[PDB]
Amino acid sequence: DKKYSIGLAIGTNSVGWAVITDEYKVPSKKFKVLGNTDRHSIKKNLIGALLFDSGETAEATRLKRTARRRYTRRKNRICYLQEIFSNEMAKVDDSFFHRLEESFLVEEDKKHERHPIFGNIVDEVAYHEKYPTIYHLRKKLVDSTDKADLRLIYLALAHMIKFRGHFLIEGDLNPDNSDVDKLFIQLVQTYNQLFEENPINASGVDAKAILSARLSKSRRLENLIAQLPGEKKNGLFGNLIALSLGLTPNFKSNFDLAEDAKLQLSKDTYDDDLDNLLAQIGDQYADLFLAAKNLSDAILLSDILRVNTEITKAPLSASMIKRYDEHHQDLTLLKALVRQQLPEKYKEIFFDQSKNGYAGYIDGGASQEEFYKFIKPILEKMDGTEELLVKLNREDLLRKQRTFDNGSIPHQIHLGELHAILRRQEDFYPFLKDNREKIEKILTFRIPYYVGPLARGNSRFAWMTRKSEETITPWNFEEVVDKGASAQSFIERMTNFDKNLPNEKVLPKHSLLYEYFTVYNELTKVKYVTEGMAFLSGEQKKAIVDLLFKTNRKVTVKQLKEDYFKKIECFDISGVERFNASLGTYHDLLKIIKDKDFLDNEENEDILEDIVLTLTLFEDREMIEERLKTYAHLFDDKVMKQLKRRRYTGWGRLSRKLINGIRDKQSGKTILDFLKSDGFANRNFMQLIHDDSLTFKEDIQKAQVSDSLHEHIANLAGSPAIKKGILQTVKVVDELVKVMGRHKPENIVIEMARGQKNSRERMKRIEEGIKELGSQILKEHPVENTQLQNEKLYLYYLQNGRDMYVDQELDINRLSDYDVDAIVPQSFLKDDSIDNKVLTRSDKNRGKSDNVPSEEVVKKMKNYWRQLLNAKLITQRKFDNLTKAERGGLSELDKAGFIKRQLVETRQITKHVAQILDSRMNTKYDENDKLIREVKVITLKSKLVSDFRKDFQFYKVREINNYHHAHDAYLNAVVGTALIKKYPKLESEFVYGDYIGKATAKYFFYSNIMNFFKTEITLANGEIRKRPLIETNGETGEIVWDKGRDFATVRKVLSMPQVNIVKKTEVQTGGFSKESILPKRNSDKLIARKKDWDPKKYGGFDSPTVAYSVLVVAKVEKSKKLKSVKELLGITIMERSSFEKNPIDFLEAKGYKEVKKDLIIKLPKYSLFELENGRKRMLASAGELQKGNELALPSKYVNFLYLASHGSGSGSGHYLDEIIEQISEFSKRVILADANLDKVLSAYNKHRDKPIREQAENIIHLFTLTNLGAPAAFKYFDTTIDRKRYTSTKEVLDATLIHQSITGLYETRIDLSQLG
RNA sequence: AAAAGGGCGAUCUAAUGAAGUUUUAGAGCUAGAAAUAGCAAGUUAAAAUAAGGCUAGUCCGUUAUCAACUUGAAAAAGUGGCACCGAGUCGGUGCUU
DNA sequence: TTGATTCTTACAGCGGTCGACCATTCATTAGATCGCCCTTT
DNA sequence: AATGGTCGACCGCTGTAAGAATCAA
Repeated sequence: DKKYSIGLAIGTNSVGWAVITDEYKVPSKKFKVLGNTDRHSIKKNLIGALLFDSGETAEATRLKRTARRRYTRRKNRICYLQEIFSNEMAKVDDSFFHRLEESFLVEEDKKHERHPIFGNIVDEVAYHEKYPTIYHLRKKLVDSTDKADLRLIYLALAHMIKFRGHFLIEGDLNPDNSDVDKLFIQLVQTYNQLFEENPINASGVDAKAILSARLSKSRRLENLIAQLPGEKKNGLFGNLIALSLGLTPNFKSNFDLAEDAKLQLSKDTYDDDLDNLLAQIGDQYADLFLAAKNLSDAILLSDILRVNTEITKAPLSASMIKRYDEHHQDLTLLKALVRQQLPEKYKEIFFDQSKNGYAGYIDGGASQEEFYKFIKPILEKMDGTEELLVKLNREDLLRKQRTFDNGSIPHQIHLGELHAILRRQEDFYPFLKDNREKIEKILTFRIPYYVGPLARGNSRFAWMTRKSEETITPWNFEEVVDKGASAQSFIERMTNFDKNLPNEKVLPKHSLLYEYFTVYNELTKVKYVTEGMAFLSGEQKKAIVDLLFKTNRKVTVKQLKEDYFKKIECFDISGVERFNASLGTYHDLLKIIKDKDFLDNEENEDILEDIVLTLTLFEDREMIEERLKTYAHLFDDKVMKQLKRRRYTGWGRLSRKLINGIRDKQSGKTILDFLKSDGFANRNFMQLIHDDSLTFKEDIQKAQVSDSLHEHIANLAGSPAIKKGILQTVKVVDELVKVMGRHKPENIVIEMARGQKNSRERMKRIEEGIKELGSQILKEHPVENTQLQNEKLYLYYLQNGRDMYVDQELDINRLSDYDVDAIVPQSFLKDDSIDNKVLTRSDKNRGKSDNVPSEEVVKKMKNYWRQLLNAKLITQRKFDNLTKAERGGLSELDKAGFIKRQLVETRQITKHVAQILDSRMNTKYDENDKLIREVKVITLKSKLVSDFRKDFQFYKVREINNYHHAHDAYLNAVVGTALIKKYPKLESEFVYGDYIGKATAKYFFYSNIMNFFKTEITLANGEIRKRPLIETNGETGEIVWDKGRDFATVRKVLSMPQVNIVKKTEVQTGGFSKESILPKRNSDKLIARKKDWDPKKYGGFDSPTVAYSVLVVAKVEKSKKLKSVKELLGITIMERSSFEKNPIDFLEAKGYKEVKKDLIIKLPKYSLFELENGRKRMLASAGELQKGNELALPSKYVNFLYLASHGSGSGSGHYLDEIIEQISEFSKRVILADANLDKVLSAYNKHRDKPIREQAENIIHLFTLTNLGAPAAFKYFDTTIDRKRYTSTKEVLDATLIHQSITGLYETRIDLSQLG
């Protein structure tokens, strides 16, 4: 028995745990070791860290589900088309679909003829010669009227249905609107027709290039408006161009309107909104919008269809045929130019599949960018290729028909081509003329997002309510699926429930009841003190609501005191400084319906609540129209349209029963009525909730009947990695309490922690910002990926190559002389993100180190900052922090706040994990039903321990080992315990419990909190070493800190060579193998793609994921003699379920015999094996091992490396040699690799002339060979050394397998040598 | 003090588009016994896209969870003595069952 | 002497380490939750 | 990106069977 505390450091991949006593010492105990070896007890130091792989998210699984459902629904649409064409195709070919389905099978396995389309070689070659691509057949079936073969018609319709197109456009993209210049001219003409006085016209503009550019839509709008001098952005023509581009302009100032008239062509309500505009402006303007609409139809198709739609009714097919013909002609010309000028490279461009070129781009499957980059120098070093470079610069040299650009193809063009083919070929076939709507619906149908999967109770993701338990088809969807109820289930499935009434839903934030509740709760507290004479009469509040809250939207206090406190009651008040509780939806519905008596009717309030809930639920217009038809008879048709135009979003916090349905028995009144009137004492909502006399609190506690630990962890808001770390943390705490014999700690001080993907995201952001900024910086200075990791160059390309503190330009390759400056002082806020860093020539450009850059900088750079913000190059937070100088800058309050943020946590995830720890530890209540808090759950911040290390020479290098996690946990425990002992008045900011305005006081208090740990003070007179050696607590005889003994204990603890580093063994869960489908080969490693497909004939997968390995000792045959061998086999995820419940069967199926079913051992990943000489290996897979030994470098060398990497140490030179010797000894002891060690030694002896700083910085990197885990690569002065992978597991078969507990204190060893 | 409005971030769900890959179809010509050499043409299409599963749906199948043993049916639970000297991954020495 | 036997001993087959090479992507739409940093009212 | 599957080349091990004795009868 003792009084101990626990220290925890929570991370996304690690959980450090440590145990301290009242003397800040770490106890050591002997633990029993089970198994077969003679070791029955091992001593350990009760401090360590649990390592674990990061927890991944469900985003990948969701993507897989969506892809699988998309594929299956496409296959089902094809099957619907086949079911339609079956009976008619039987009269033409009985084996047509049979040959189409068997196209994948080889002729050896093909039951019918090879050619699927027809069944003969002659007509097959004839069709492929006459129609080379399928777009030829598309255009032939669209344009020509001759009766074609039913097989070709089915092929065209199937290619249209299989790849329909994006449903991002609502309505009908009219193909007749194809040219941008003609439609822009028509828009200018109809604009001039409207106003003859000031006709805005410009013939020198070219809309086809300005409006159809690759820039941002707003940038194209700006470029077009800049070309016309008479027009402006706020003008009506600017809004017309915005509508043509789809920027959702507003026509308030253009038509002298008093309301907002926002029109968006992509939205569904547009027409209605348009009509509303046509109800306020003259109808003669309507044609203008029509023209604008036409422009919006031609500005998109300009990229989709490149041919005149009047030439043929298949514009996309014609564009594809033009692609094919241009490809053919350019390929012929290129072959001629190669055979005429440089034939020596012909075999390299038209015959090699490995290298790039026409043979690698077609047959080798190379990229189009690689193709262009490979041909660019060849076209530059030629004569008759000066014109082909014009097409290669626009990425249109040798274009295929199925490229990525085809993503921009909407389903409307394919629907039009299908309708054309159907109308042409229906005059010959009866079923085609009779079943046109069927195929049109097959290609048009799209399951709504608010319906989900079409399941009958076998899908945990589905929510659709069926009107009839029948098979759902694209034709009877609206009759089998209740779309309204499905959408309501979709929305209510994801909304929150009332925190006080868990079995009740929450009304929307725009509910009239919620607004009444807020107004009444806000109005209950009012001074209203006249001369001489807070009563808050219920009738008076009702009169105020009827006269002010129901007449004006925002009730301001100056108008309040003059309307009721002066006019109603004659007088000549300080409750609330506006009220922040307006009846906004009340006035909205009033302006919509123009009937105050209907709103003030108590009987009609239920209908109003249902209307508001319906407006909040659905977003689609058809849903709200179907759900508002029940109230159609109540209002006028115009009022009905205006109410269907209104749309609300957002949800409140309280249920409907908590606002008005609840009523105390003894009080005999509802809670809303209590807020309206409560006698002389007008109580509040919180007063009504937490009152010992109110029956409310008891019923609220009774309604909360209920769960598990994992369920509570999953409900927490945060990344899954943090939640996994938290779960491992509570497991570690449970096991630690178990080690202490079910004794609870006195304190638990817990502290949490705050790439090609990042490079790609940075490249995307820079490209988008420069495109919307219209700068040529990406063209002048070519930027490549993975180079933006450098902060200087990243900030250069983010600031368009110019300073943000002055108007000068920045020079490439001079960035080392330029400096990065923090927008807020690093002394105040310790933020090193891009939202706080600015690349400038000199720091003196900033106004002062005290505060934000002065307003003299803002008044000059605000325009540039706004241009950067509008280009999405800087966050709005950075704009605010830069321009804060105009708003007074930083005062003394926000400085104290920034200083306190660095010490106090104020993080909700930390609060929740502290609540979890407190609810798990403190579970006893006393006589007065008060919680007995035995364990203080202290929440500490990383900055505190980091400053402690930096101030007291307790440096730690992360690259050395994993001990730093345990050490940080120990330091957190020590610092938290000492802080609570020194300053108990601060327990409200650390210990989890119920617990200019002296701004400089708080600023200075939170600045030197830890100065009582120091051993000296620096007064203006000098360095006075008169610091109390025994720091104690005021009015408490307890000693808090001892400078003579406690530091020694901390140094000894950090110098301990035994730390419990444990790697969590986990079964690999995920995909079956690599997703790539490799071609066929003569190897058993190819996994079959289908049960009826052969890998050597069709290819398949290559690298399966090994999980749940099995050590087995059995006899195998090899004159077919049986030899008894022991080996571990790697089960794959695909065959994991089959291996379960069938050990002997699955093992004999692979070739094993006489398998000892009782000796089969299950081994996950990272399983620990001690071999010899203290070497430990972790089973990485079936045939790979990982370093499992931790190097314990002495703290002297750690501090030396830290001080020499920074340079201020000037430490001993031979320390480098001593560290090299220790690394070499550790390597020779546990690292089986010796060639890498010899290479390291040679490189070190070669680079001895380098300074001590660089030598230490590279010795830090050298520790990779001695780190725990998978071997990796490392560089020592540009001398990279490859990893040495342990490609065998034969030694592990006789090793000592160690099953370690969560903390590693309870071990079980098994000698595997006694199994063969 | 509070609301509101933005702006970034962590997640979760549903509906879609385009590519990618694989097998097959798209007859390759000439010379030559052959090995192979010389030419021509190449852009497209079908089918699959986790093996598959029963619960038979136009459903589900890559998230979370996992040291050992003993139970339970799963979840989950239970199972391992304490001080003192030291410290290279923990070793001893005392007590106590 | 002669087949069999008994080593026996040098030559082809086996199943271990170095050294690369590779690893399914882009893009929309519609919602719902929590969490933090700001300004504005 | 990471770290494990996979193929190619190499390569020491190894066990194996074809001489080389080696008895015995």
